[PDB]
Amino acid sequence: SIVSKSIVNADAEARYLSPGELERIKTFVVGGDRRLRIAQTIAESRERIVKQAGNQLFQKRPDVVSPGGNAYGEDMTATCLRDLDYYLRLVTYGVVSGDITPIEEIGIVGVREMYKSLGTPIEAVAEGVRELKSAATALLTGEDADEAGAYFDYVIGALS
Amino acid sequence: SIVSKSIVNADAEARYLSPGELERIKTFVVGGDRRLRIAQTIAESRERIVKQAGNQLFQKRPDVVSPGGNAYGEDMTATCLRDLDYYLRLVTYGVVSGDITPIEEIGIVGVREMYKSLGTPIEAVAEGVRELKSAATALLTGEDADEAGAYFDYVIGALS
Amino acid sequence: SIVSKSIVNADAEARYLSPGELERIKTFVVGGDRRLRIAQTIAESRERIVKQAGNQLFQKRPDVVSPGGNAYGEDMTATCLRDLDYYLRLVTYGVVSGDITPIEEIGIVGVREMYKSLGTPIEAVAEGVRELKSAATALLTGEDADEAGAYFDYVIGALS
Amino acid sequence: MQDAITAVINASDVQGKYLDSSALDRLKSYFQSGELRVRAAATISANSALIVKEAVAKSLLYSDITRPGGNMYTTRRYAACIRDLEYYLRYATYAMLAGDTSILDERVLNGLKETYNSLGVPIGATVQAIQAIKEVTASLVGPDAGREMGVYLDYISSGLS
Amino acid sequence: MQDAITAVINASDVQGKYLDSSALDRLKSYFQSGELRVRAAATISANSALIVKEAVAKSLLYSDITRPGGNMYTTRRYAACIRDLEYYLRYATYAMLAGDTSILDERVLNGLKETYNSLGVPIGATVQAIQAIKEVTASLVGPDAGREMGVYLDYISSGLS
Amino acid sequence: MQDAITAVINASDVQGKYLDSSALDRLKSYFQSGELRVRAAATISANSALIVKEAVAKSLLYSDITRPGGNMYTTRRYAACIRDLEYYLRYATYAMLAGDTSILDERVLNGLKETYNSLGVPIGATVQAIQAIKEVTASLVGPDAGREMGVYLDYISSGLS
Ligand SMILES: *[C@H](C)[C@H]1/C(=C/c2[nH]c(/C=C3N=C(/C=C4\NC(=O)C(CC)=C4C)C(C)=C\3CCC(=O)O)c(CCC(=O)O)c2C)NC(=O)[C@@H]1C
Ligand SMILES: *[C@H](C)[C@H]1/C(=C/c2[nH]c(/C=C3N=C(/C=C4\NC(=O)C(CC)=C4C)C(C)=C\3CCC(=O)O)c(CCC(=O)O)c2C)NC(=O)[C@@H]1C
Ligand SMILES: *[C@H](C)[C@H]1/C(=C/c2[nH]c(/C=C3N=C(/C=C4\NC(=O)C(CC)=C4C)C(C)=C\3CCC(=O)O)c(CCC(=O)O)c2C)NC(=O)[C@@H]1C
Ligand SMILES: *[C@H](C)[C@H]1/C(=C/c2[nH]c(/C=C3N=C(/C=C4\NC(=O)C(CC)=C4C)C(C)=C\3CCC(=O)O)c(CCC(=O)O)c2C)NC(=O)[C@@H]1C
Ligand SMILES: *[C@H](C)[C@H]1/C(=C/c2[nH]c(/C=C3N=C(/C=C4\NC(=O)C(CC)=C4C)C(C)=C\3CCC(=O)O)c(CCC(=O)O)c2C)NC(=O)[C@@H]1C
Ligand SMILES: *[C@H](C)[C@H]1/C(=C/c2[nH]c(/C=C3N=C(/C=C4\NC(=O)C(CC)=C4C)C(C)=C\3CCC(=O)O)c(CCC(=O)O)c2C)NC(=O)[C@@H]1C
Repeated sequence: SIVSKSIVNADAEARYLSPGELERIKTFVVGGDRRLRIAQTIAESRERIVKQAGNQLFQKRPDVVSPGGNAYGEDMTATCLRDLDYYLRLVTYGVVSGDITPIEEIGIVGVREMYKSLGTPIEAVAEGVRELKSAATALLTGEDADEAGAYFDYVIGALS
Repeated sequence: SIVSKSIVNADAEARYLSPGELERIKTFVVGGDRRLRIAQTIAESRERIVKQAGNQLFQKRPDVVSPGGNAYGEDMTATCLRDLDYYLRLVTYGVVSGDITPIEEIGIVGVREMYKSLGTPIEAVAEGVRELKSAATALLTGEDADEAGAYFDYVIGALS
Repeated sequence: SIVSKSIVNADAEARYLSPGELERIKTFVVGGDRRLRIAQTIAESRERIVKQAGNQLFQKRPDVVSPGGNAYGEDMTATCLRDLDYYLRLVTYGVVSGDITPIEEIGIVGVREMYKSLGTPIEAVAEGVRELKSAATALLTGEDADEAGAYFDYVIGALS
Repeated sequence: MQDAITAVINASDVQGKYLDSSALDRLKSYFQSGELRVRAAATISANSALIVKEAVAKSLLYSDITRPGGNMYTTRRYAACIRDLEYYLRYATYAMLAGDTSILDERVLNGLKETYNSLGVPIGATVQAIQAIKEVTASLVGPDAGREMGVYLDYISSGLS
Repeated sequence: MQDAITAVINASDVQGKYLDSSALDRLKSYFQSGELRVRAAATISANSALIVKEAVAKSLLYSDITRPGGNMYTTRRYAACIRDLEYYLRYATYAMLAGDTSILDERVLNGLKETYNSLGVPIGATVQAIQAIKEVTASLVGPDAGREMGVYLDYISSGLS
Repeated sequence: MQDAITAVINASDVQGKYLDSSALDRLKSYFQSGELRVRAAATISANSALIVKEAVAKSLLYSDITRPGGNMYTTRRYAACIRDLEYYLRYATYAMLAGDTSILDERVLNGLKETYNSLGVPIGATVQAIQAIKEVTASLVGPDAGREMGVYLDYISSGLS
């Protein structure tokens, strides 16, 4: 988060936090609730968000789900939608900490190497997260939608 | 010393000392006695010196011992003369080794840090050494005096 | 050999062996027999080769075996001939592995410091290996002579 | 290194759960005390050189330590001691703003209790001195934040005790 | 890093001996096993991605290890684990070609067991994946070359225990 | 490293006092022995190659140590060992000048035994070689300066054991 990031820099320069790094921490915390709210709004419609994304994903790309595609079968489509749940959970983590280190350390570093051998087409995973993005920002107000949306796009770009 | 120094030069180039270094060692070792007499005369009169140089230091920087001064109060002036006595000792160490190394590792590296945190005026410590120089060379004549004085300078210069 | 050399290359690049490297392994391996033949014939006449190389050598190096010489005396001349047997054995290790990594590690690295402290004229040991060369190759037929001879050439050049 | 925000994120990630009801509470109350920690992190910075200078006095002064043969003797060692006092003060502040001791564990205490005993630093002294930092700093910020700085400074002492 | 040929040479040099007939025979056989080695390594190379894949599939997927809380959780550790399996496979085929395990001891097992114990990496599970790799590769390389790959894959996991 | 001079100074500073008469005496004894040390060094320098050759031929070359398999076997190890002796002679010659053994602890002995141990370098034979160097240098340097060099050659020696 912004707090640990400032600690990191100030420590690399053997110094106390600058007035600028303190203002930011003040402001990042003062907006804490805003963040929590956003996370809860998503977390509480977990299922609604995930299943919709699945529906859309599947229509735009009926491949992955036809015989021969990574998610064909019920077990298999279920593991796919489980993976979309994971990413939706990692998004709330970022929108909560206003930082992308968590999305990174958990679902980004090594993801291409993971899916590549899993035989999963990763362009498609990004697709799903895109639907996730719209299904979720659909339930948010304006500002809150801009915020949640940023973390969705980061994940998207990283998976595509 | 001039022995330990040339051994380093040699070790660095993986060779035996040069005729020049061995010769320089012979000249140094030969005059070792004189250096001992010099340090001896100074030790013997350490109490004259430190007390005399102390009065001159006050008559020039009367503030130091005045109220809100760093050395106000017998307790405190006591410590101030102790430091002049510390530096008069380190000076004899250089004279005998003809090496400045021992003054540094004992009372020069980190001095500013120390005096700063004790609230002592470093420029005032310097002239106390300038006074010490005067009360000590006083007992010395000639070359014996130029020798000691050179080290007093080094200390004075490293404290200013 | 070419096996470990090829592995070392591939491992540095963190890859599997190239098709070129595998081809060479095959070529080197298929010809393994011929090489063992050579080691074999050299070994079976080791006594005659050295003894004969030692004669022609002292015949041209009468100064090495005459008073004051390094190999003067039956105890010295004996060891001298034993060094010749040493290098002969080393050459067979080279031919077999088709590599000089063995000759190098066993009798080349530090060879000049070694002989200079024993007070032995290296040139002389190089000329000795020239004697071992013709004596051995002579015992081989055709191209087997040009094979074994390249290693003798290696040791010769290393000893001068 | 890690702050409370990540600490909570991770505790839930290890279970594959979304922010837990309890995690939101934990998180939220960390946000609320954010401004106090910043205010305190400011005065400690503005009075760091002073905090140490006073602590050394009520603690490492006129004892056997600074005389010839003790561990503070020589302007080299004396300086080295004060330096270490600054690290604890600054790192305690870092740890206080983060609400996590990981930065102390990673950048301060690691193979420190050893290094000390190796160079023969007088552990019990460095702790009596630290304690002085807690009191001196406490009087400037307040037992409210002094309360929390005490918890962290004590945390470095124990890493030595 | 040694070769079989070099291993044989050093064994006799420590004895100051010329290559003897049984020693020559050792080399003869290494040579005779040459093309079979430089071939199994060919197919292996071409199916290295597939081999590790079938090995993970039959070995680790869908279990405690992959779910939140296992050592194969996070894409980070998943890749890190696939990577290790690609390493063992490659280094095992290197050794095979050499007919000597020196490579594994130098480039592979040096300090591995600790390095894993300090990271919470499951020794028995990683060994299970090594069982799977041994199995998939043998089913591509043929029975003879399969046991030849089993000696080196065994040398690795057994070097973890 | 440190001279005997600096060695005396430090022993006094640790007591916070100016140089005692007993301290001046150590100093006087070092100064008056300078010519002897320099003259010894000059000789040990112009004869370092001969001193090593003779000590090798008189200690090590009367042992089995070079028969293949030997620790002194192979041209590489032969030179490696000759090089160590050279180091001993030079640094012992570094120490004698200095009248202090700090250079030996800092530049020659630190982790020397452990390295030899994990290398199989025999400590018994090295010690015997060093003593041969002690003896061969004494014959060139004289009995007086010979004894002084022995002190330092012995020191290295009794540091590996
Ligand atoms: C859905 C949008 C797509 C899809 C998914 C799919 N995934 C798998 C299998 C796995 N997925 C993961 C994913 C993760 N592991 C992690 O640690 C993280 C970070 C939190 C992620 C995202 C893993 C580990 C597996 C392995 C199985 C397991 O859970 O242990 C499958 C099954 C593959 C198989 O048959 O073995 C599928 C189908 N597939 C698609 O086509 C969509 C585009
Ligand atoms: C005198 C010319 C001036 C002066 C001196 C003064 N010094 C102190 C306190 C200390 N001085 C030292 C100095 C050294 N320690 C060393 O090891 C060496 C190397 C030989 C030196 C030079 C130290 C360590 C102290 C700390 C006290 C202690 O011994 O523990 C004081 C006291 C400060 C106080 O209130 O605690 C004073 C007054 N002050 C002046 O104003 C003169 C110009
Ligand atoms: C002061 C209260 C006491 C004291 C301190 C003292 N410390 C040292 C030397 C070192 N201290 C450290 C510690 C750190 N270095 C760091 O970078 C960090 C944060 C990342 C810490 C905690 C280290 C590494 C050293 C050694 C290296 C160096 O000298 O800087 C000394 C010097 C000891 C010596 O003999 O050289 C001293 C004196 N000593 C006391 O007596 C006080 C009670
Ligand atoms: C897979 C079957 C299991 C598994 C593996 C796993 N390994 C690590 C981390 C490391 N592995 C090594 C080993 C090597 N590195 C090398 O370069 C070589 C030679 C080419 C070898 C043999 C090392 C050094 C590490 C640590 C450094 C690093 O991460 O790269 C991890 C990571 C653990 C972590 O990030 O905390 C994992 C997960 N884990 C399993 O659950 C499987 C049973
Ligand atoms: C013969 C052609 C010439 C010659 C030889 C000679 N050599 C020595 C003594 C030694 N030679 C070696 C050589 C090796 N040791 C090894 O490990 C290897 C690698 C396989 C080699 C080549 C060694 C170690 C010695 C030392 C004694 C020992 O056997 O350990 C001598 C003796 C010298 C002396 O007594 O001073 C001689 C005479 N000398 C010649 O002039 C020929 C040209
Ligand atoms: C000779 C009397 C005996 C002997 C010696 C021998 N030493 C080594 C290897 C090493 N020796 C050292 C020692 C030093 N290196 C230095 O820079 C200095 C200067 C202070 C010293 C004293 C080191 C570090 C090594 C290892 C690194 C290297 O190999 O260079 C060997 C080699 C052993 C091997 O297997 O390769 C040998 C043979 N051996 C004997 O049998 C004599 C009794």
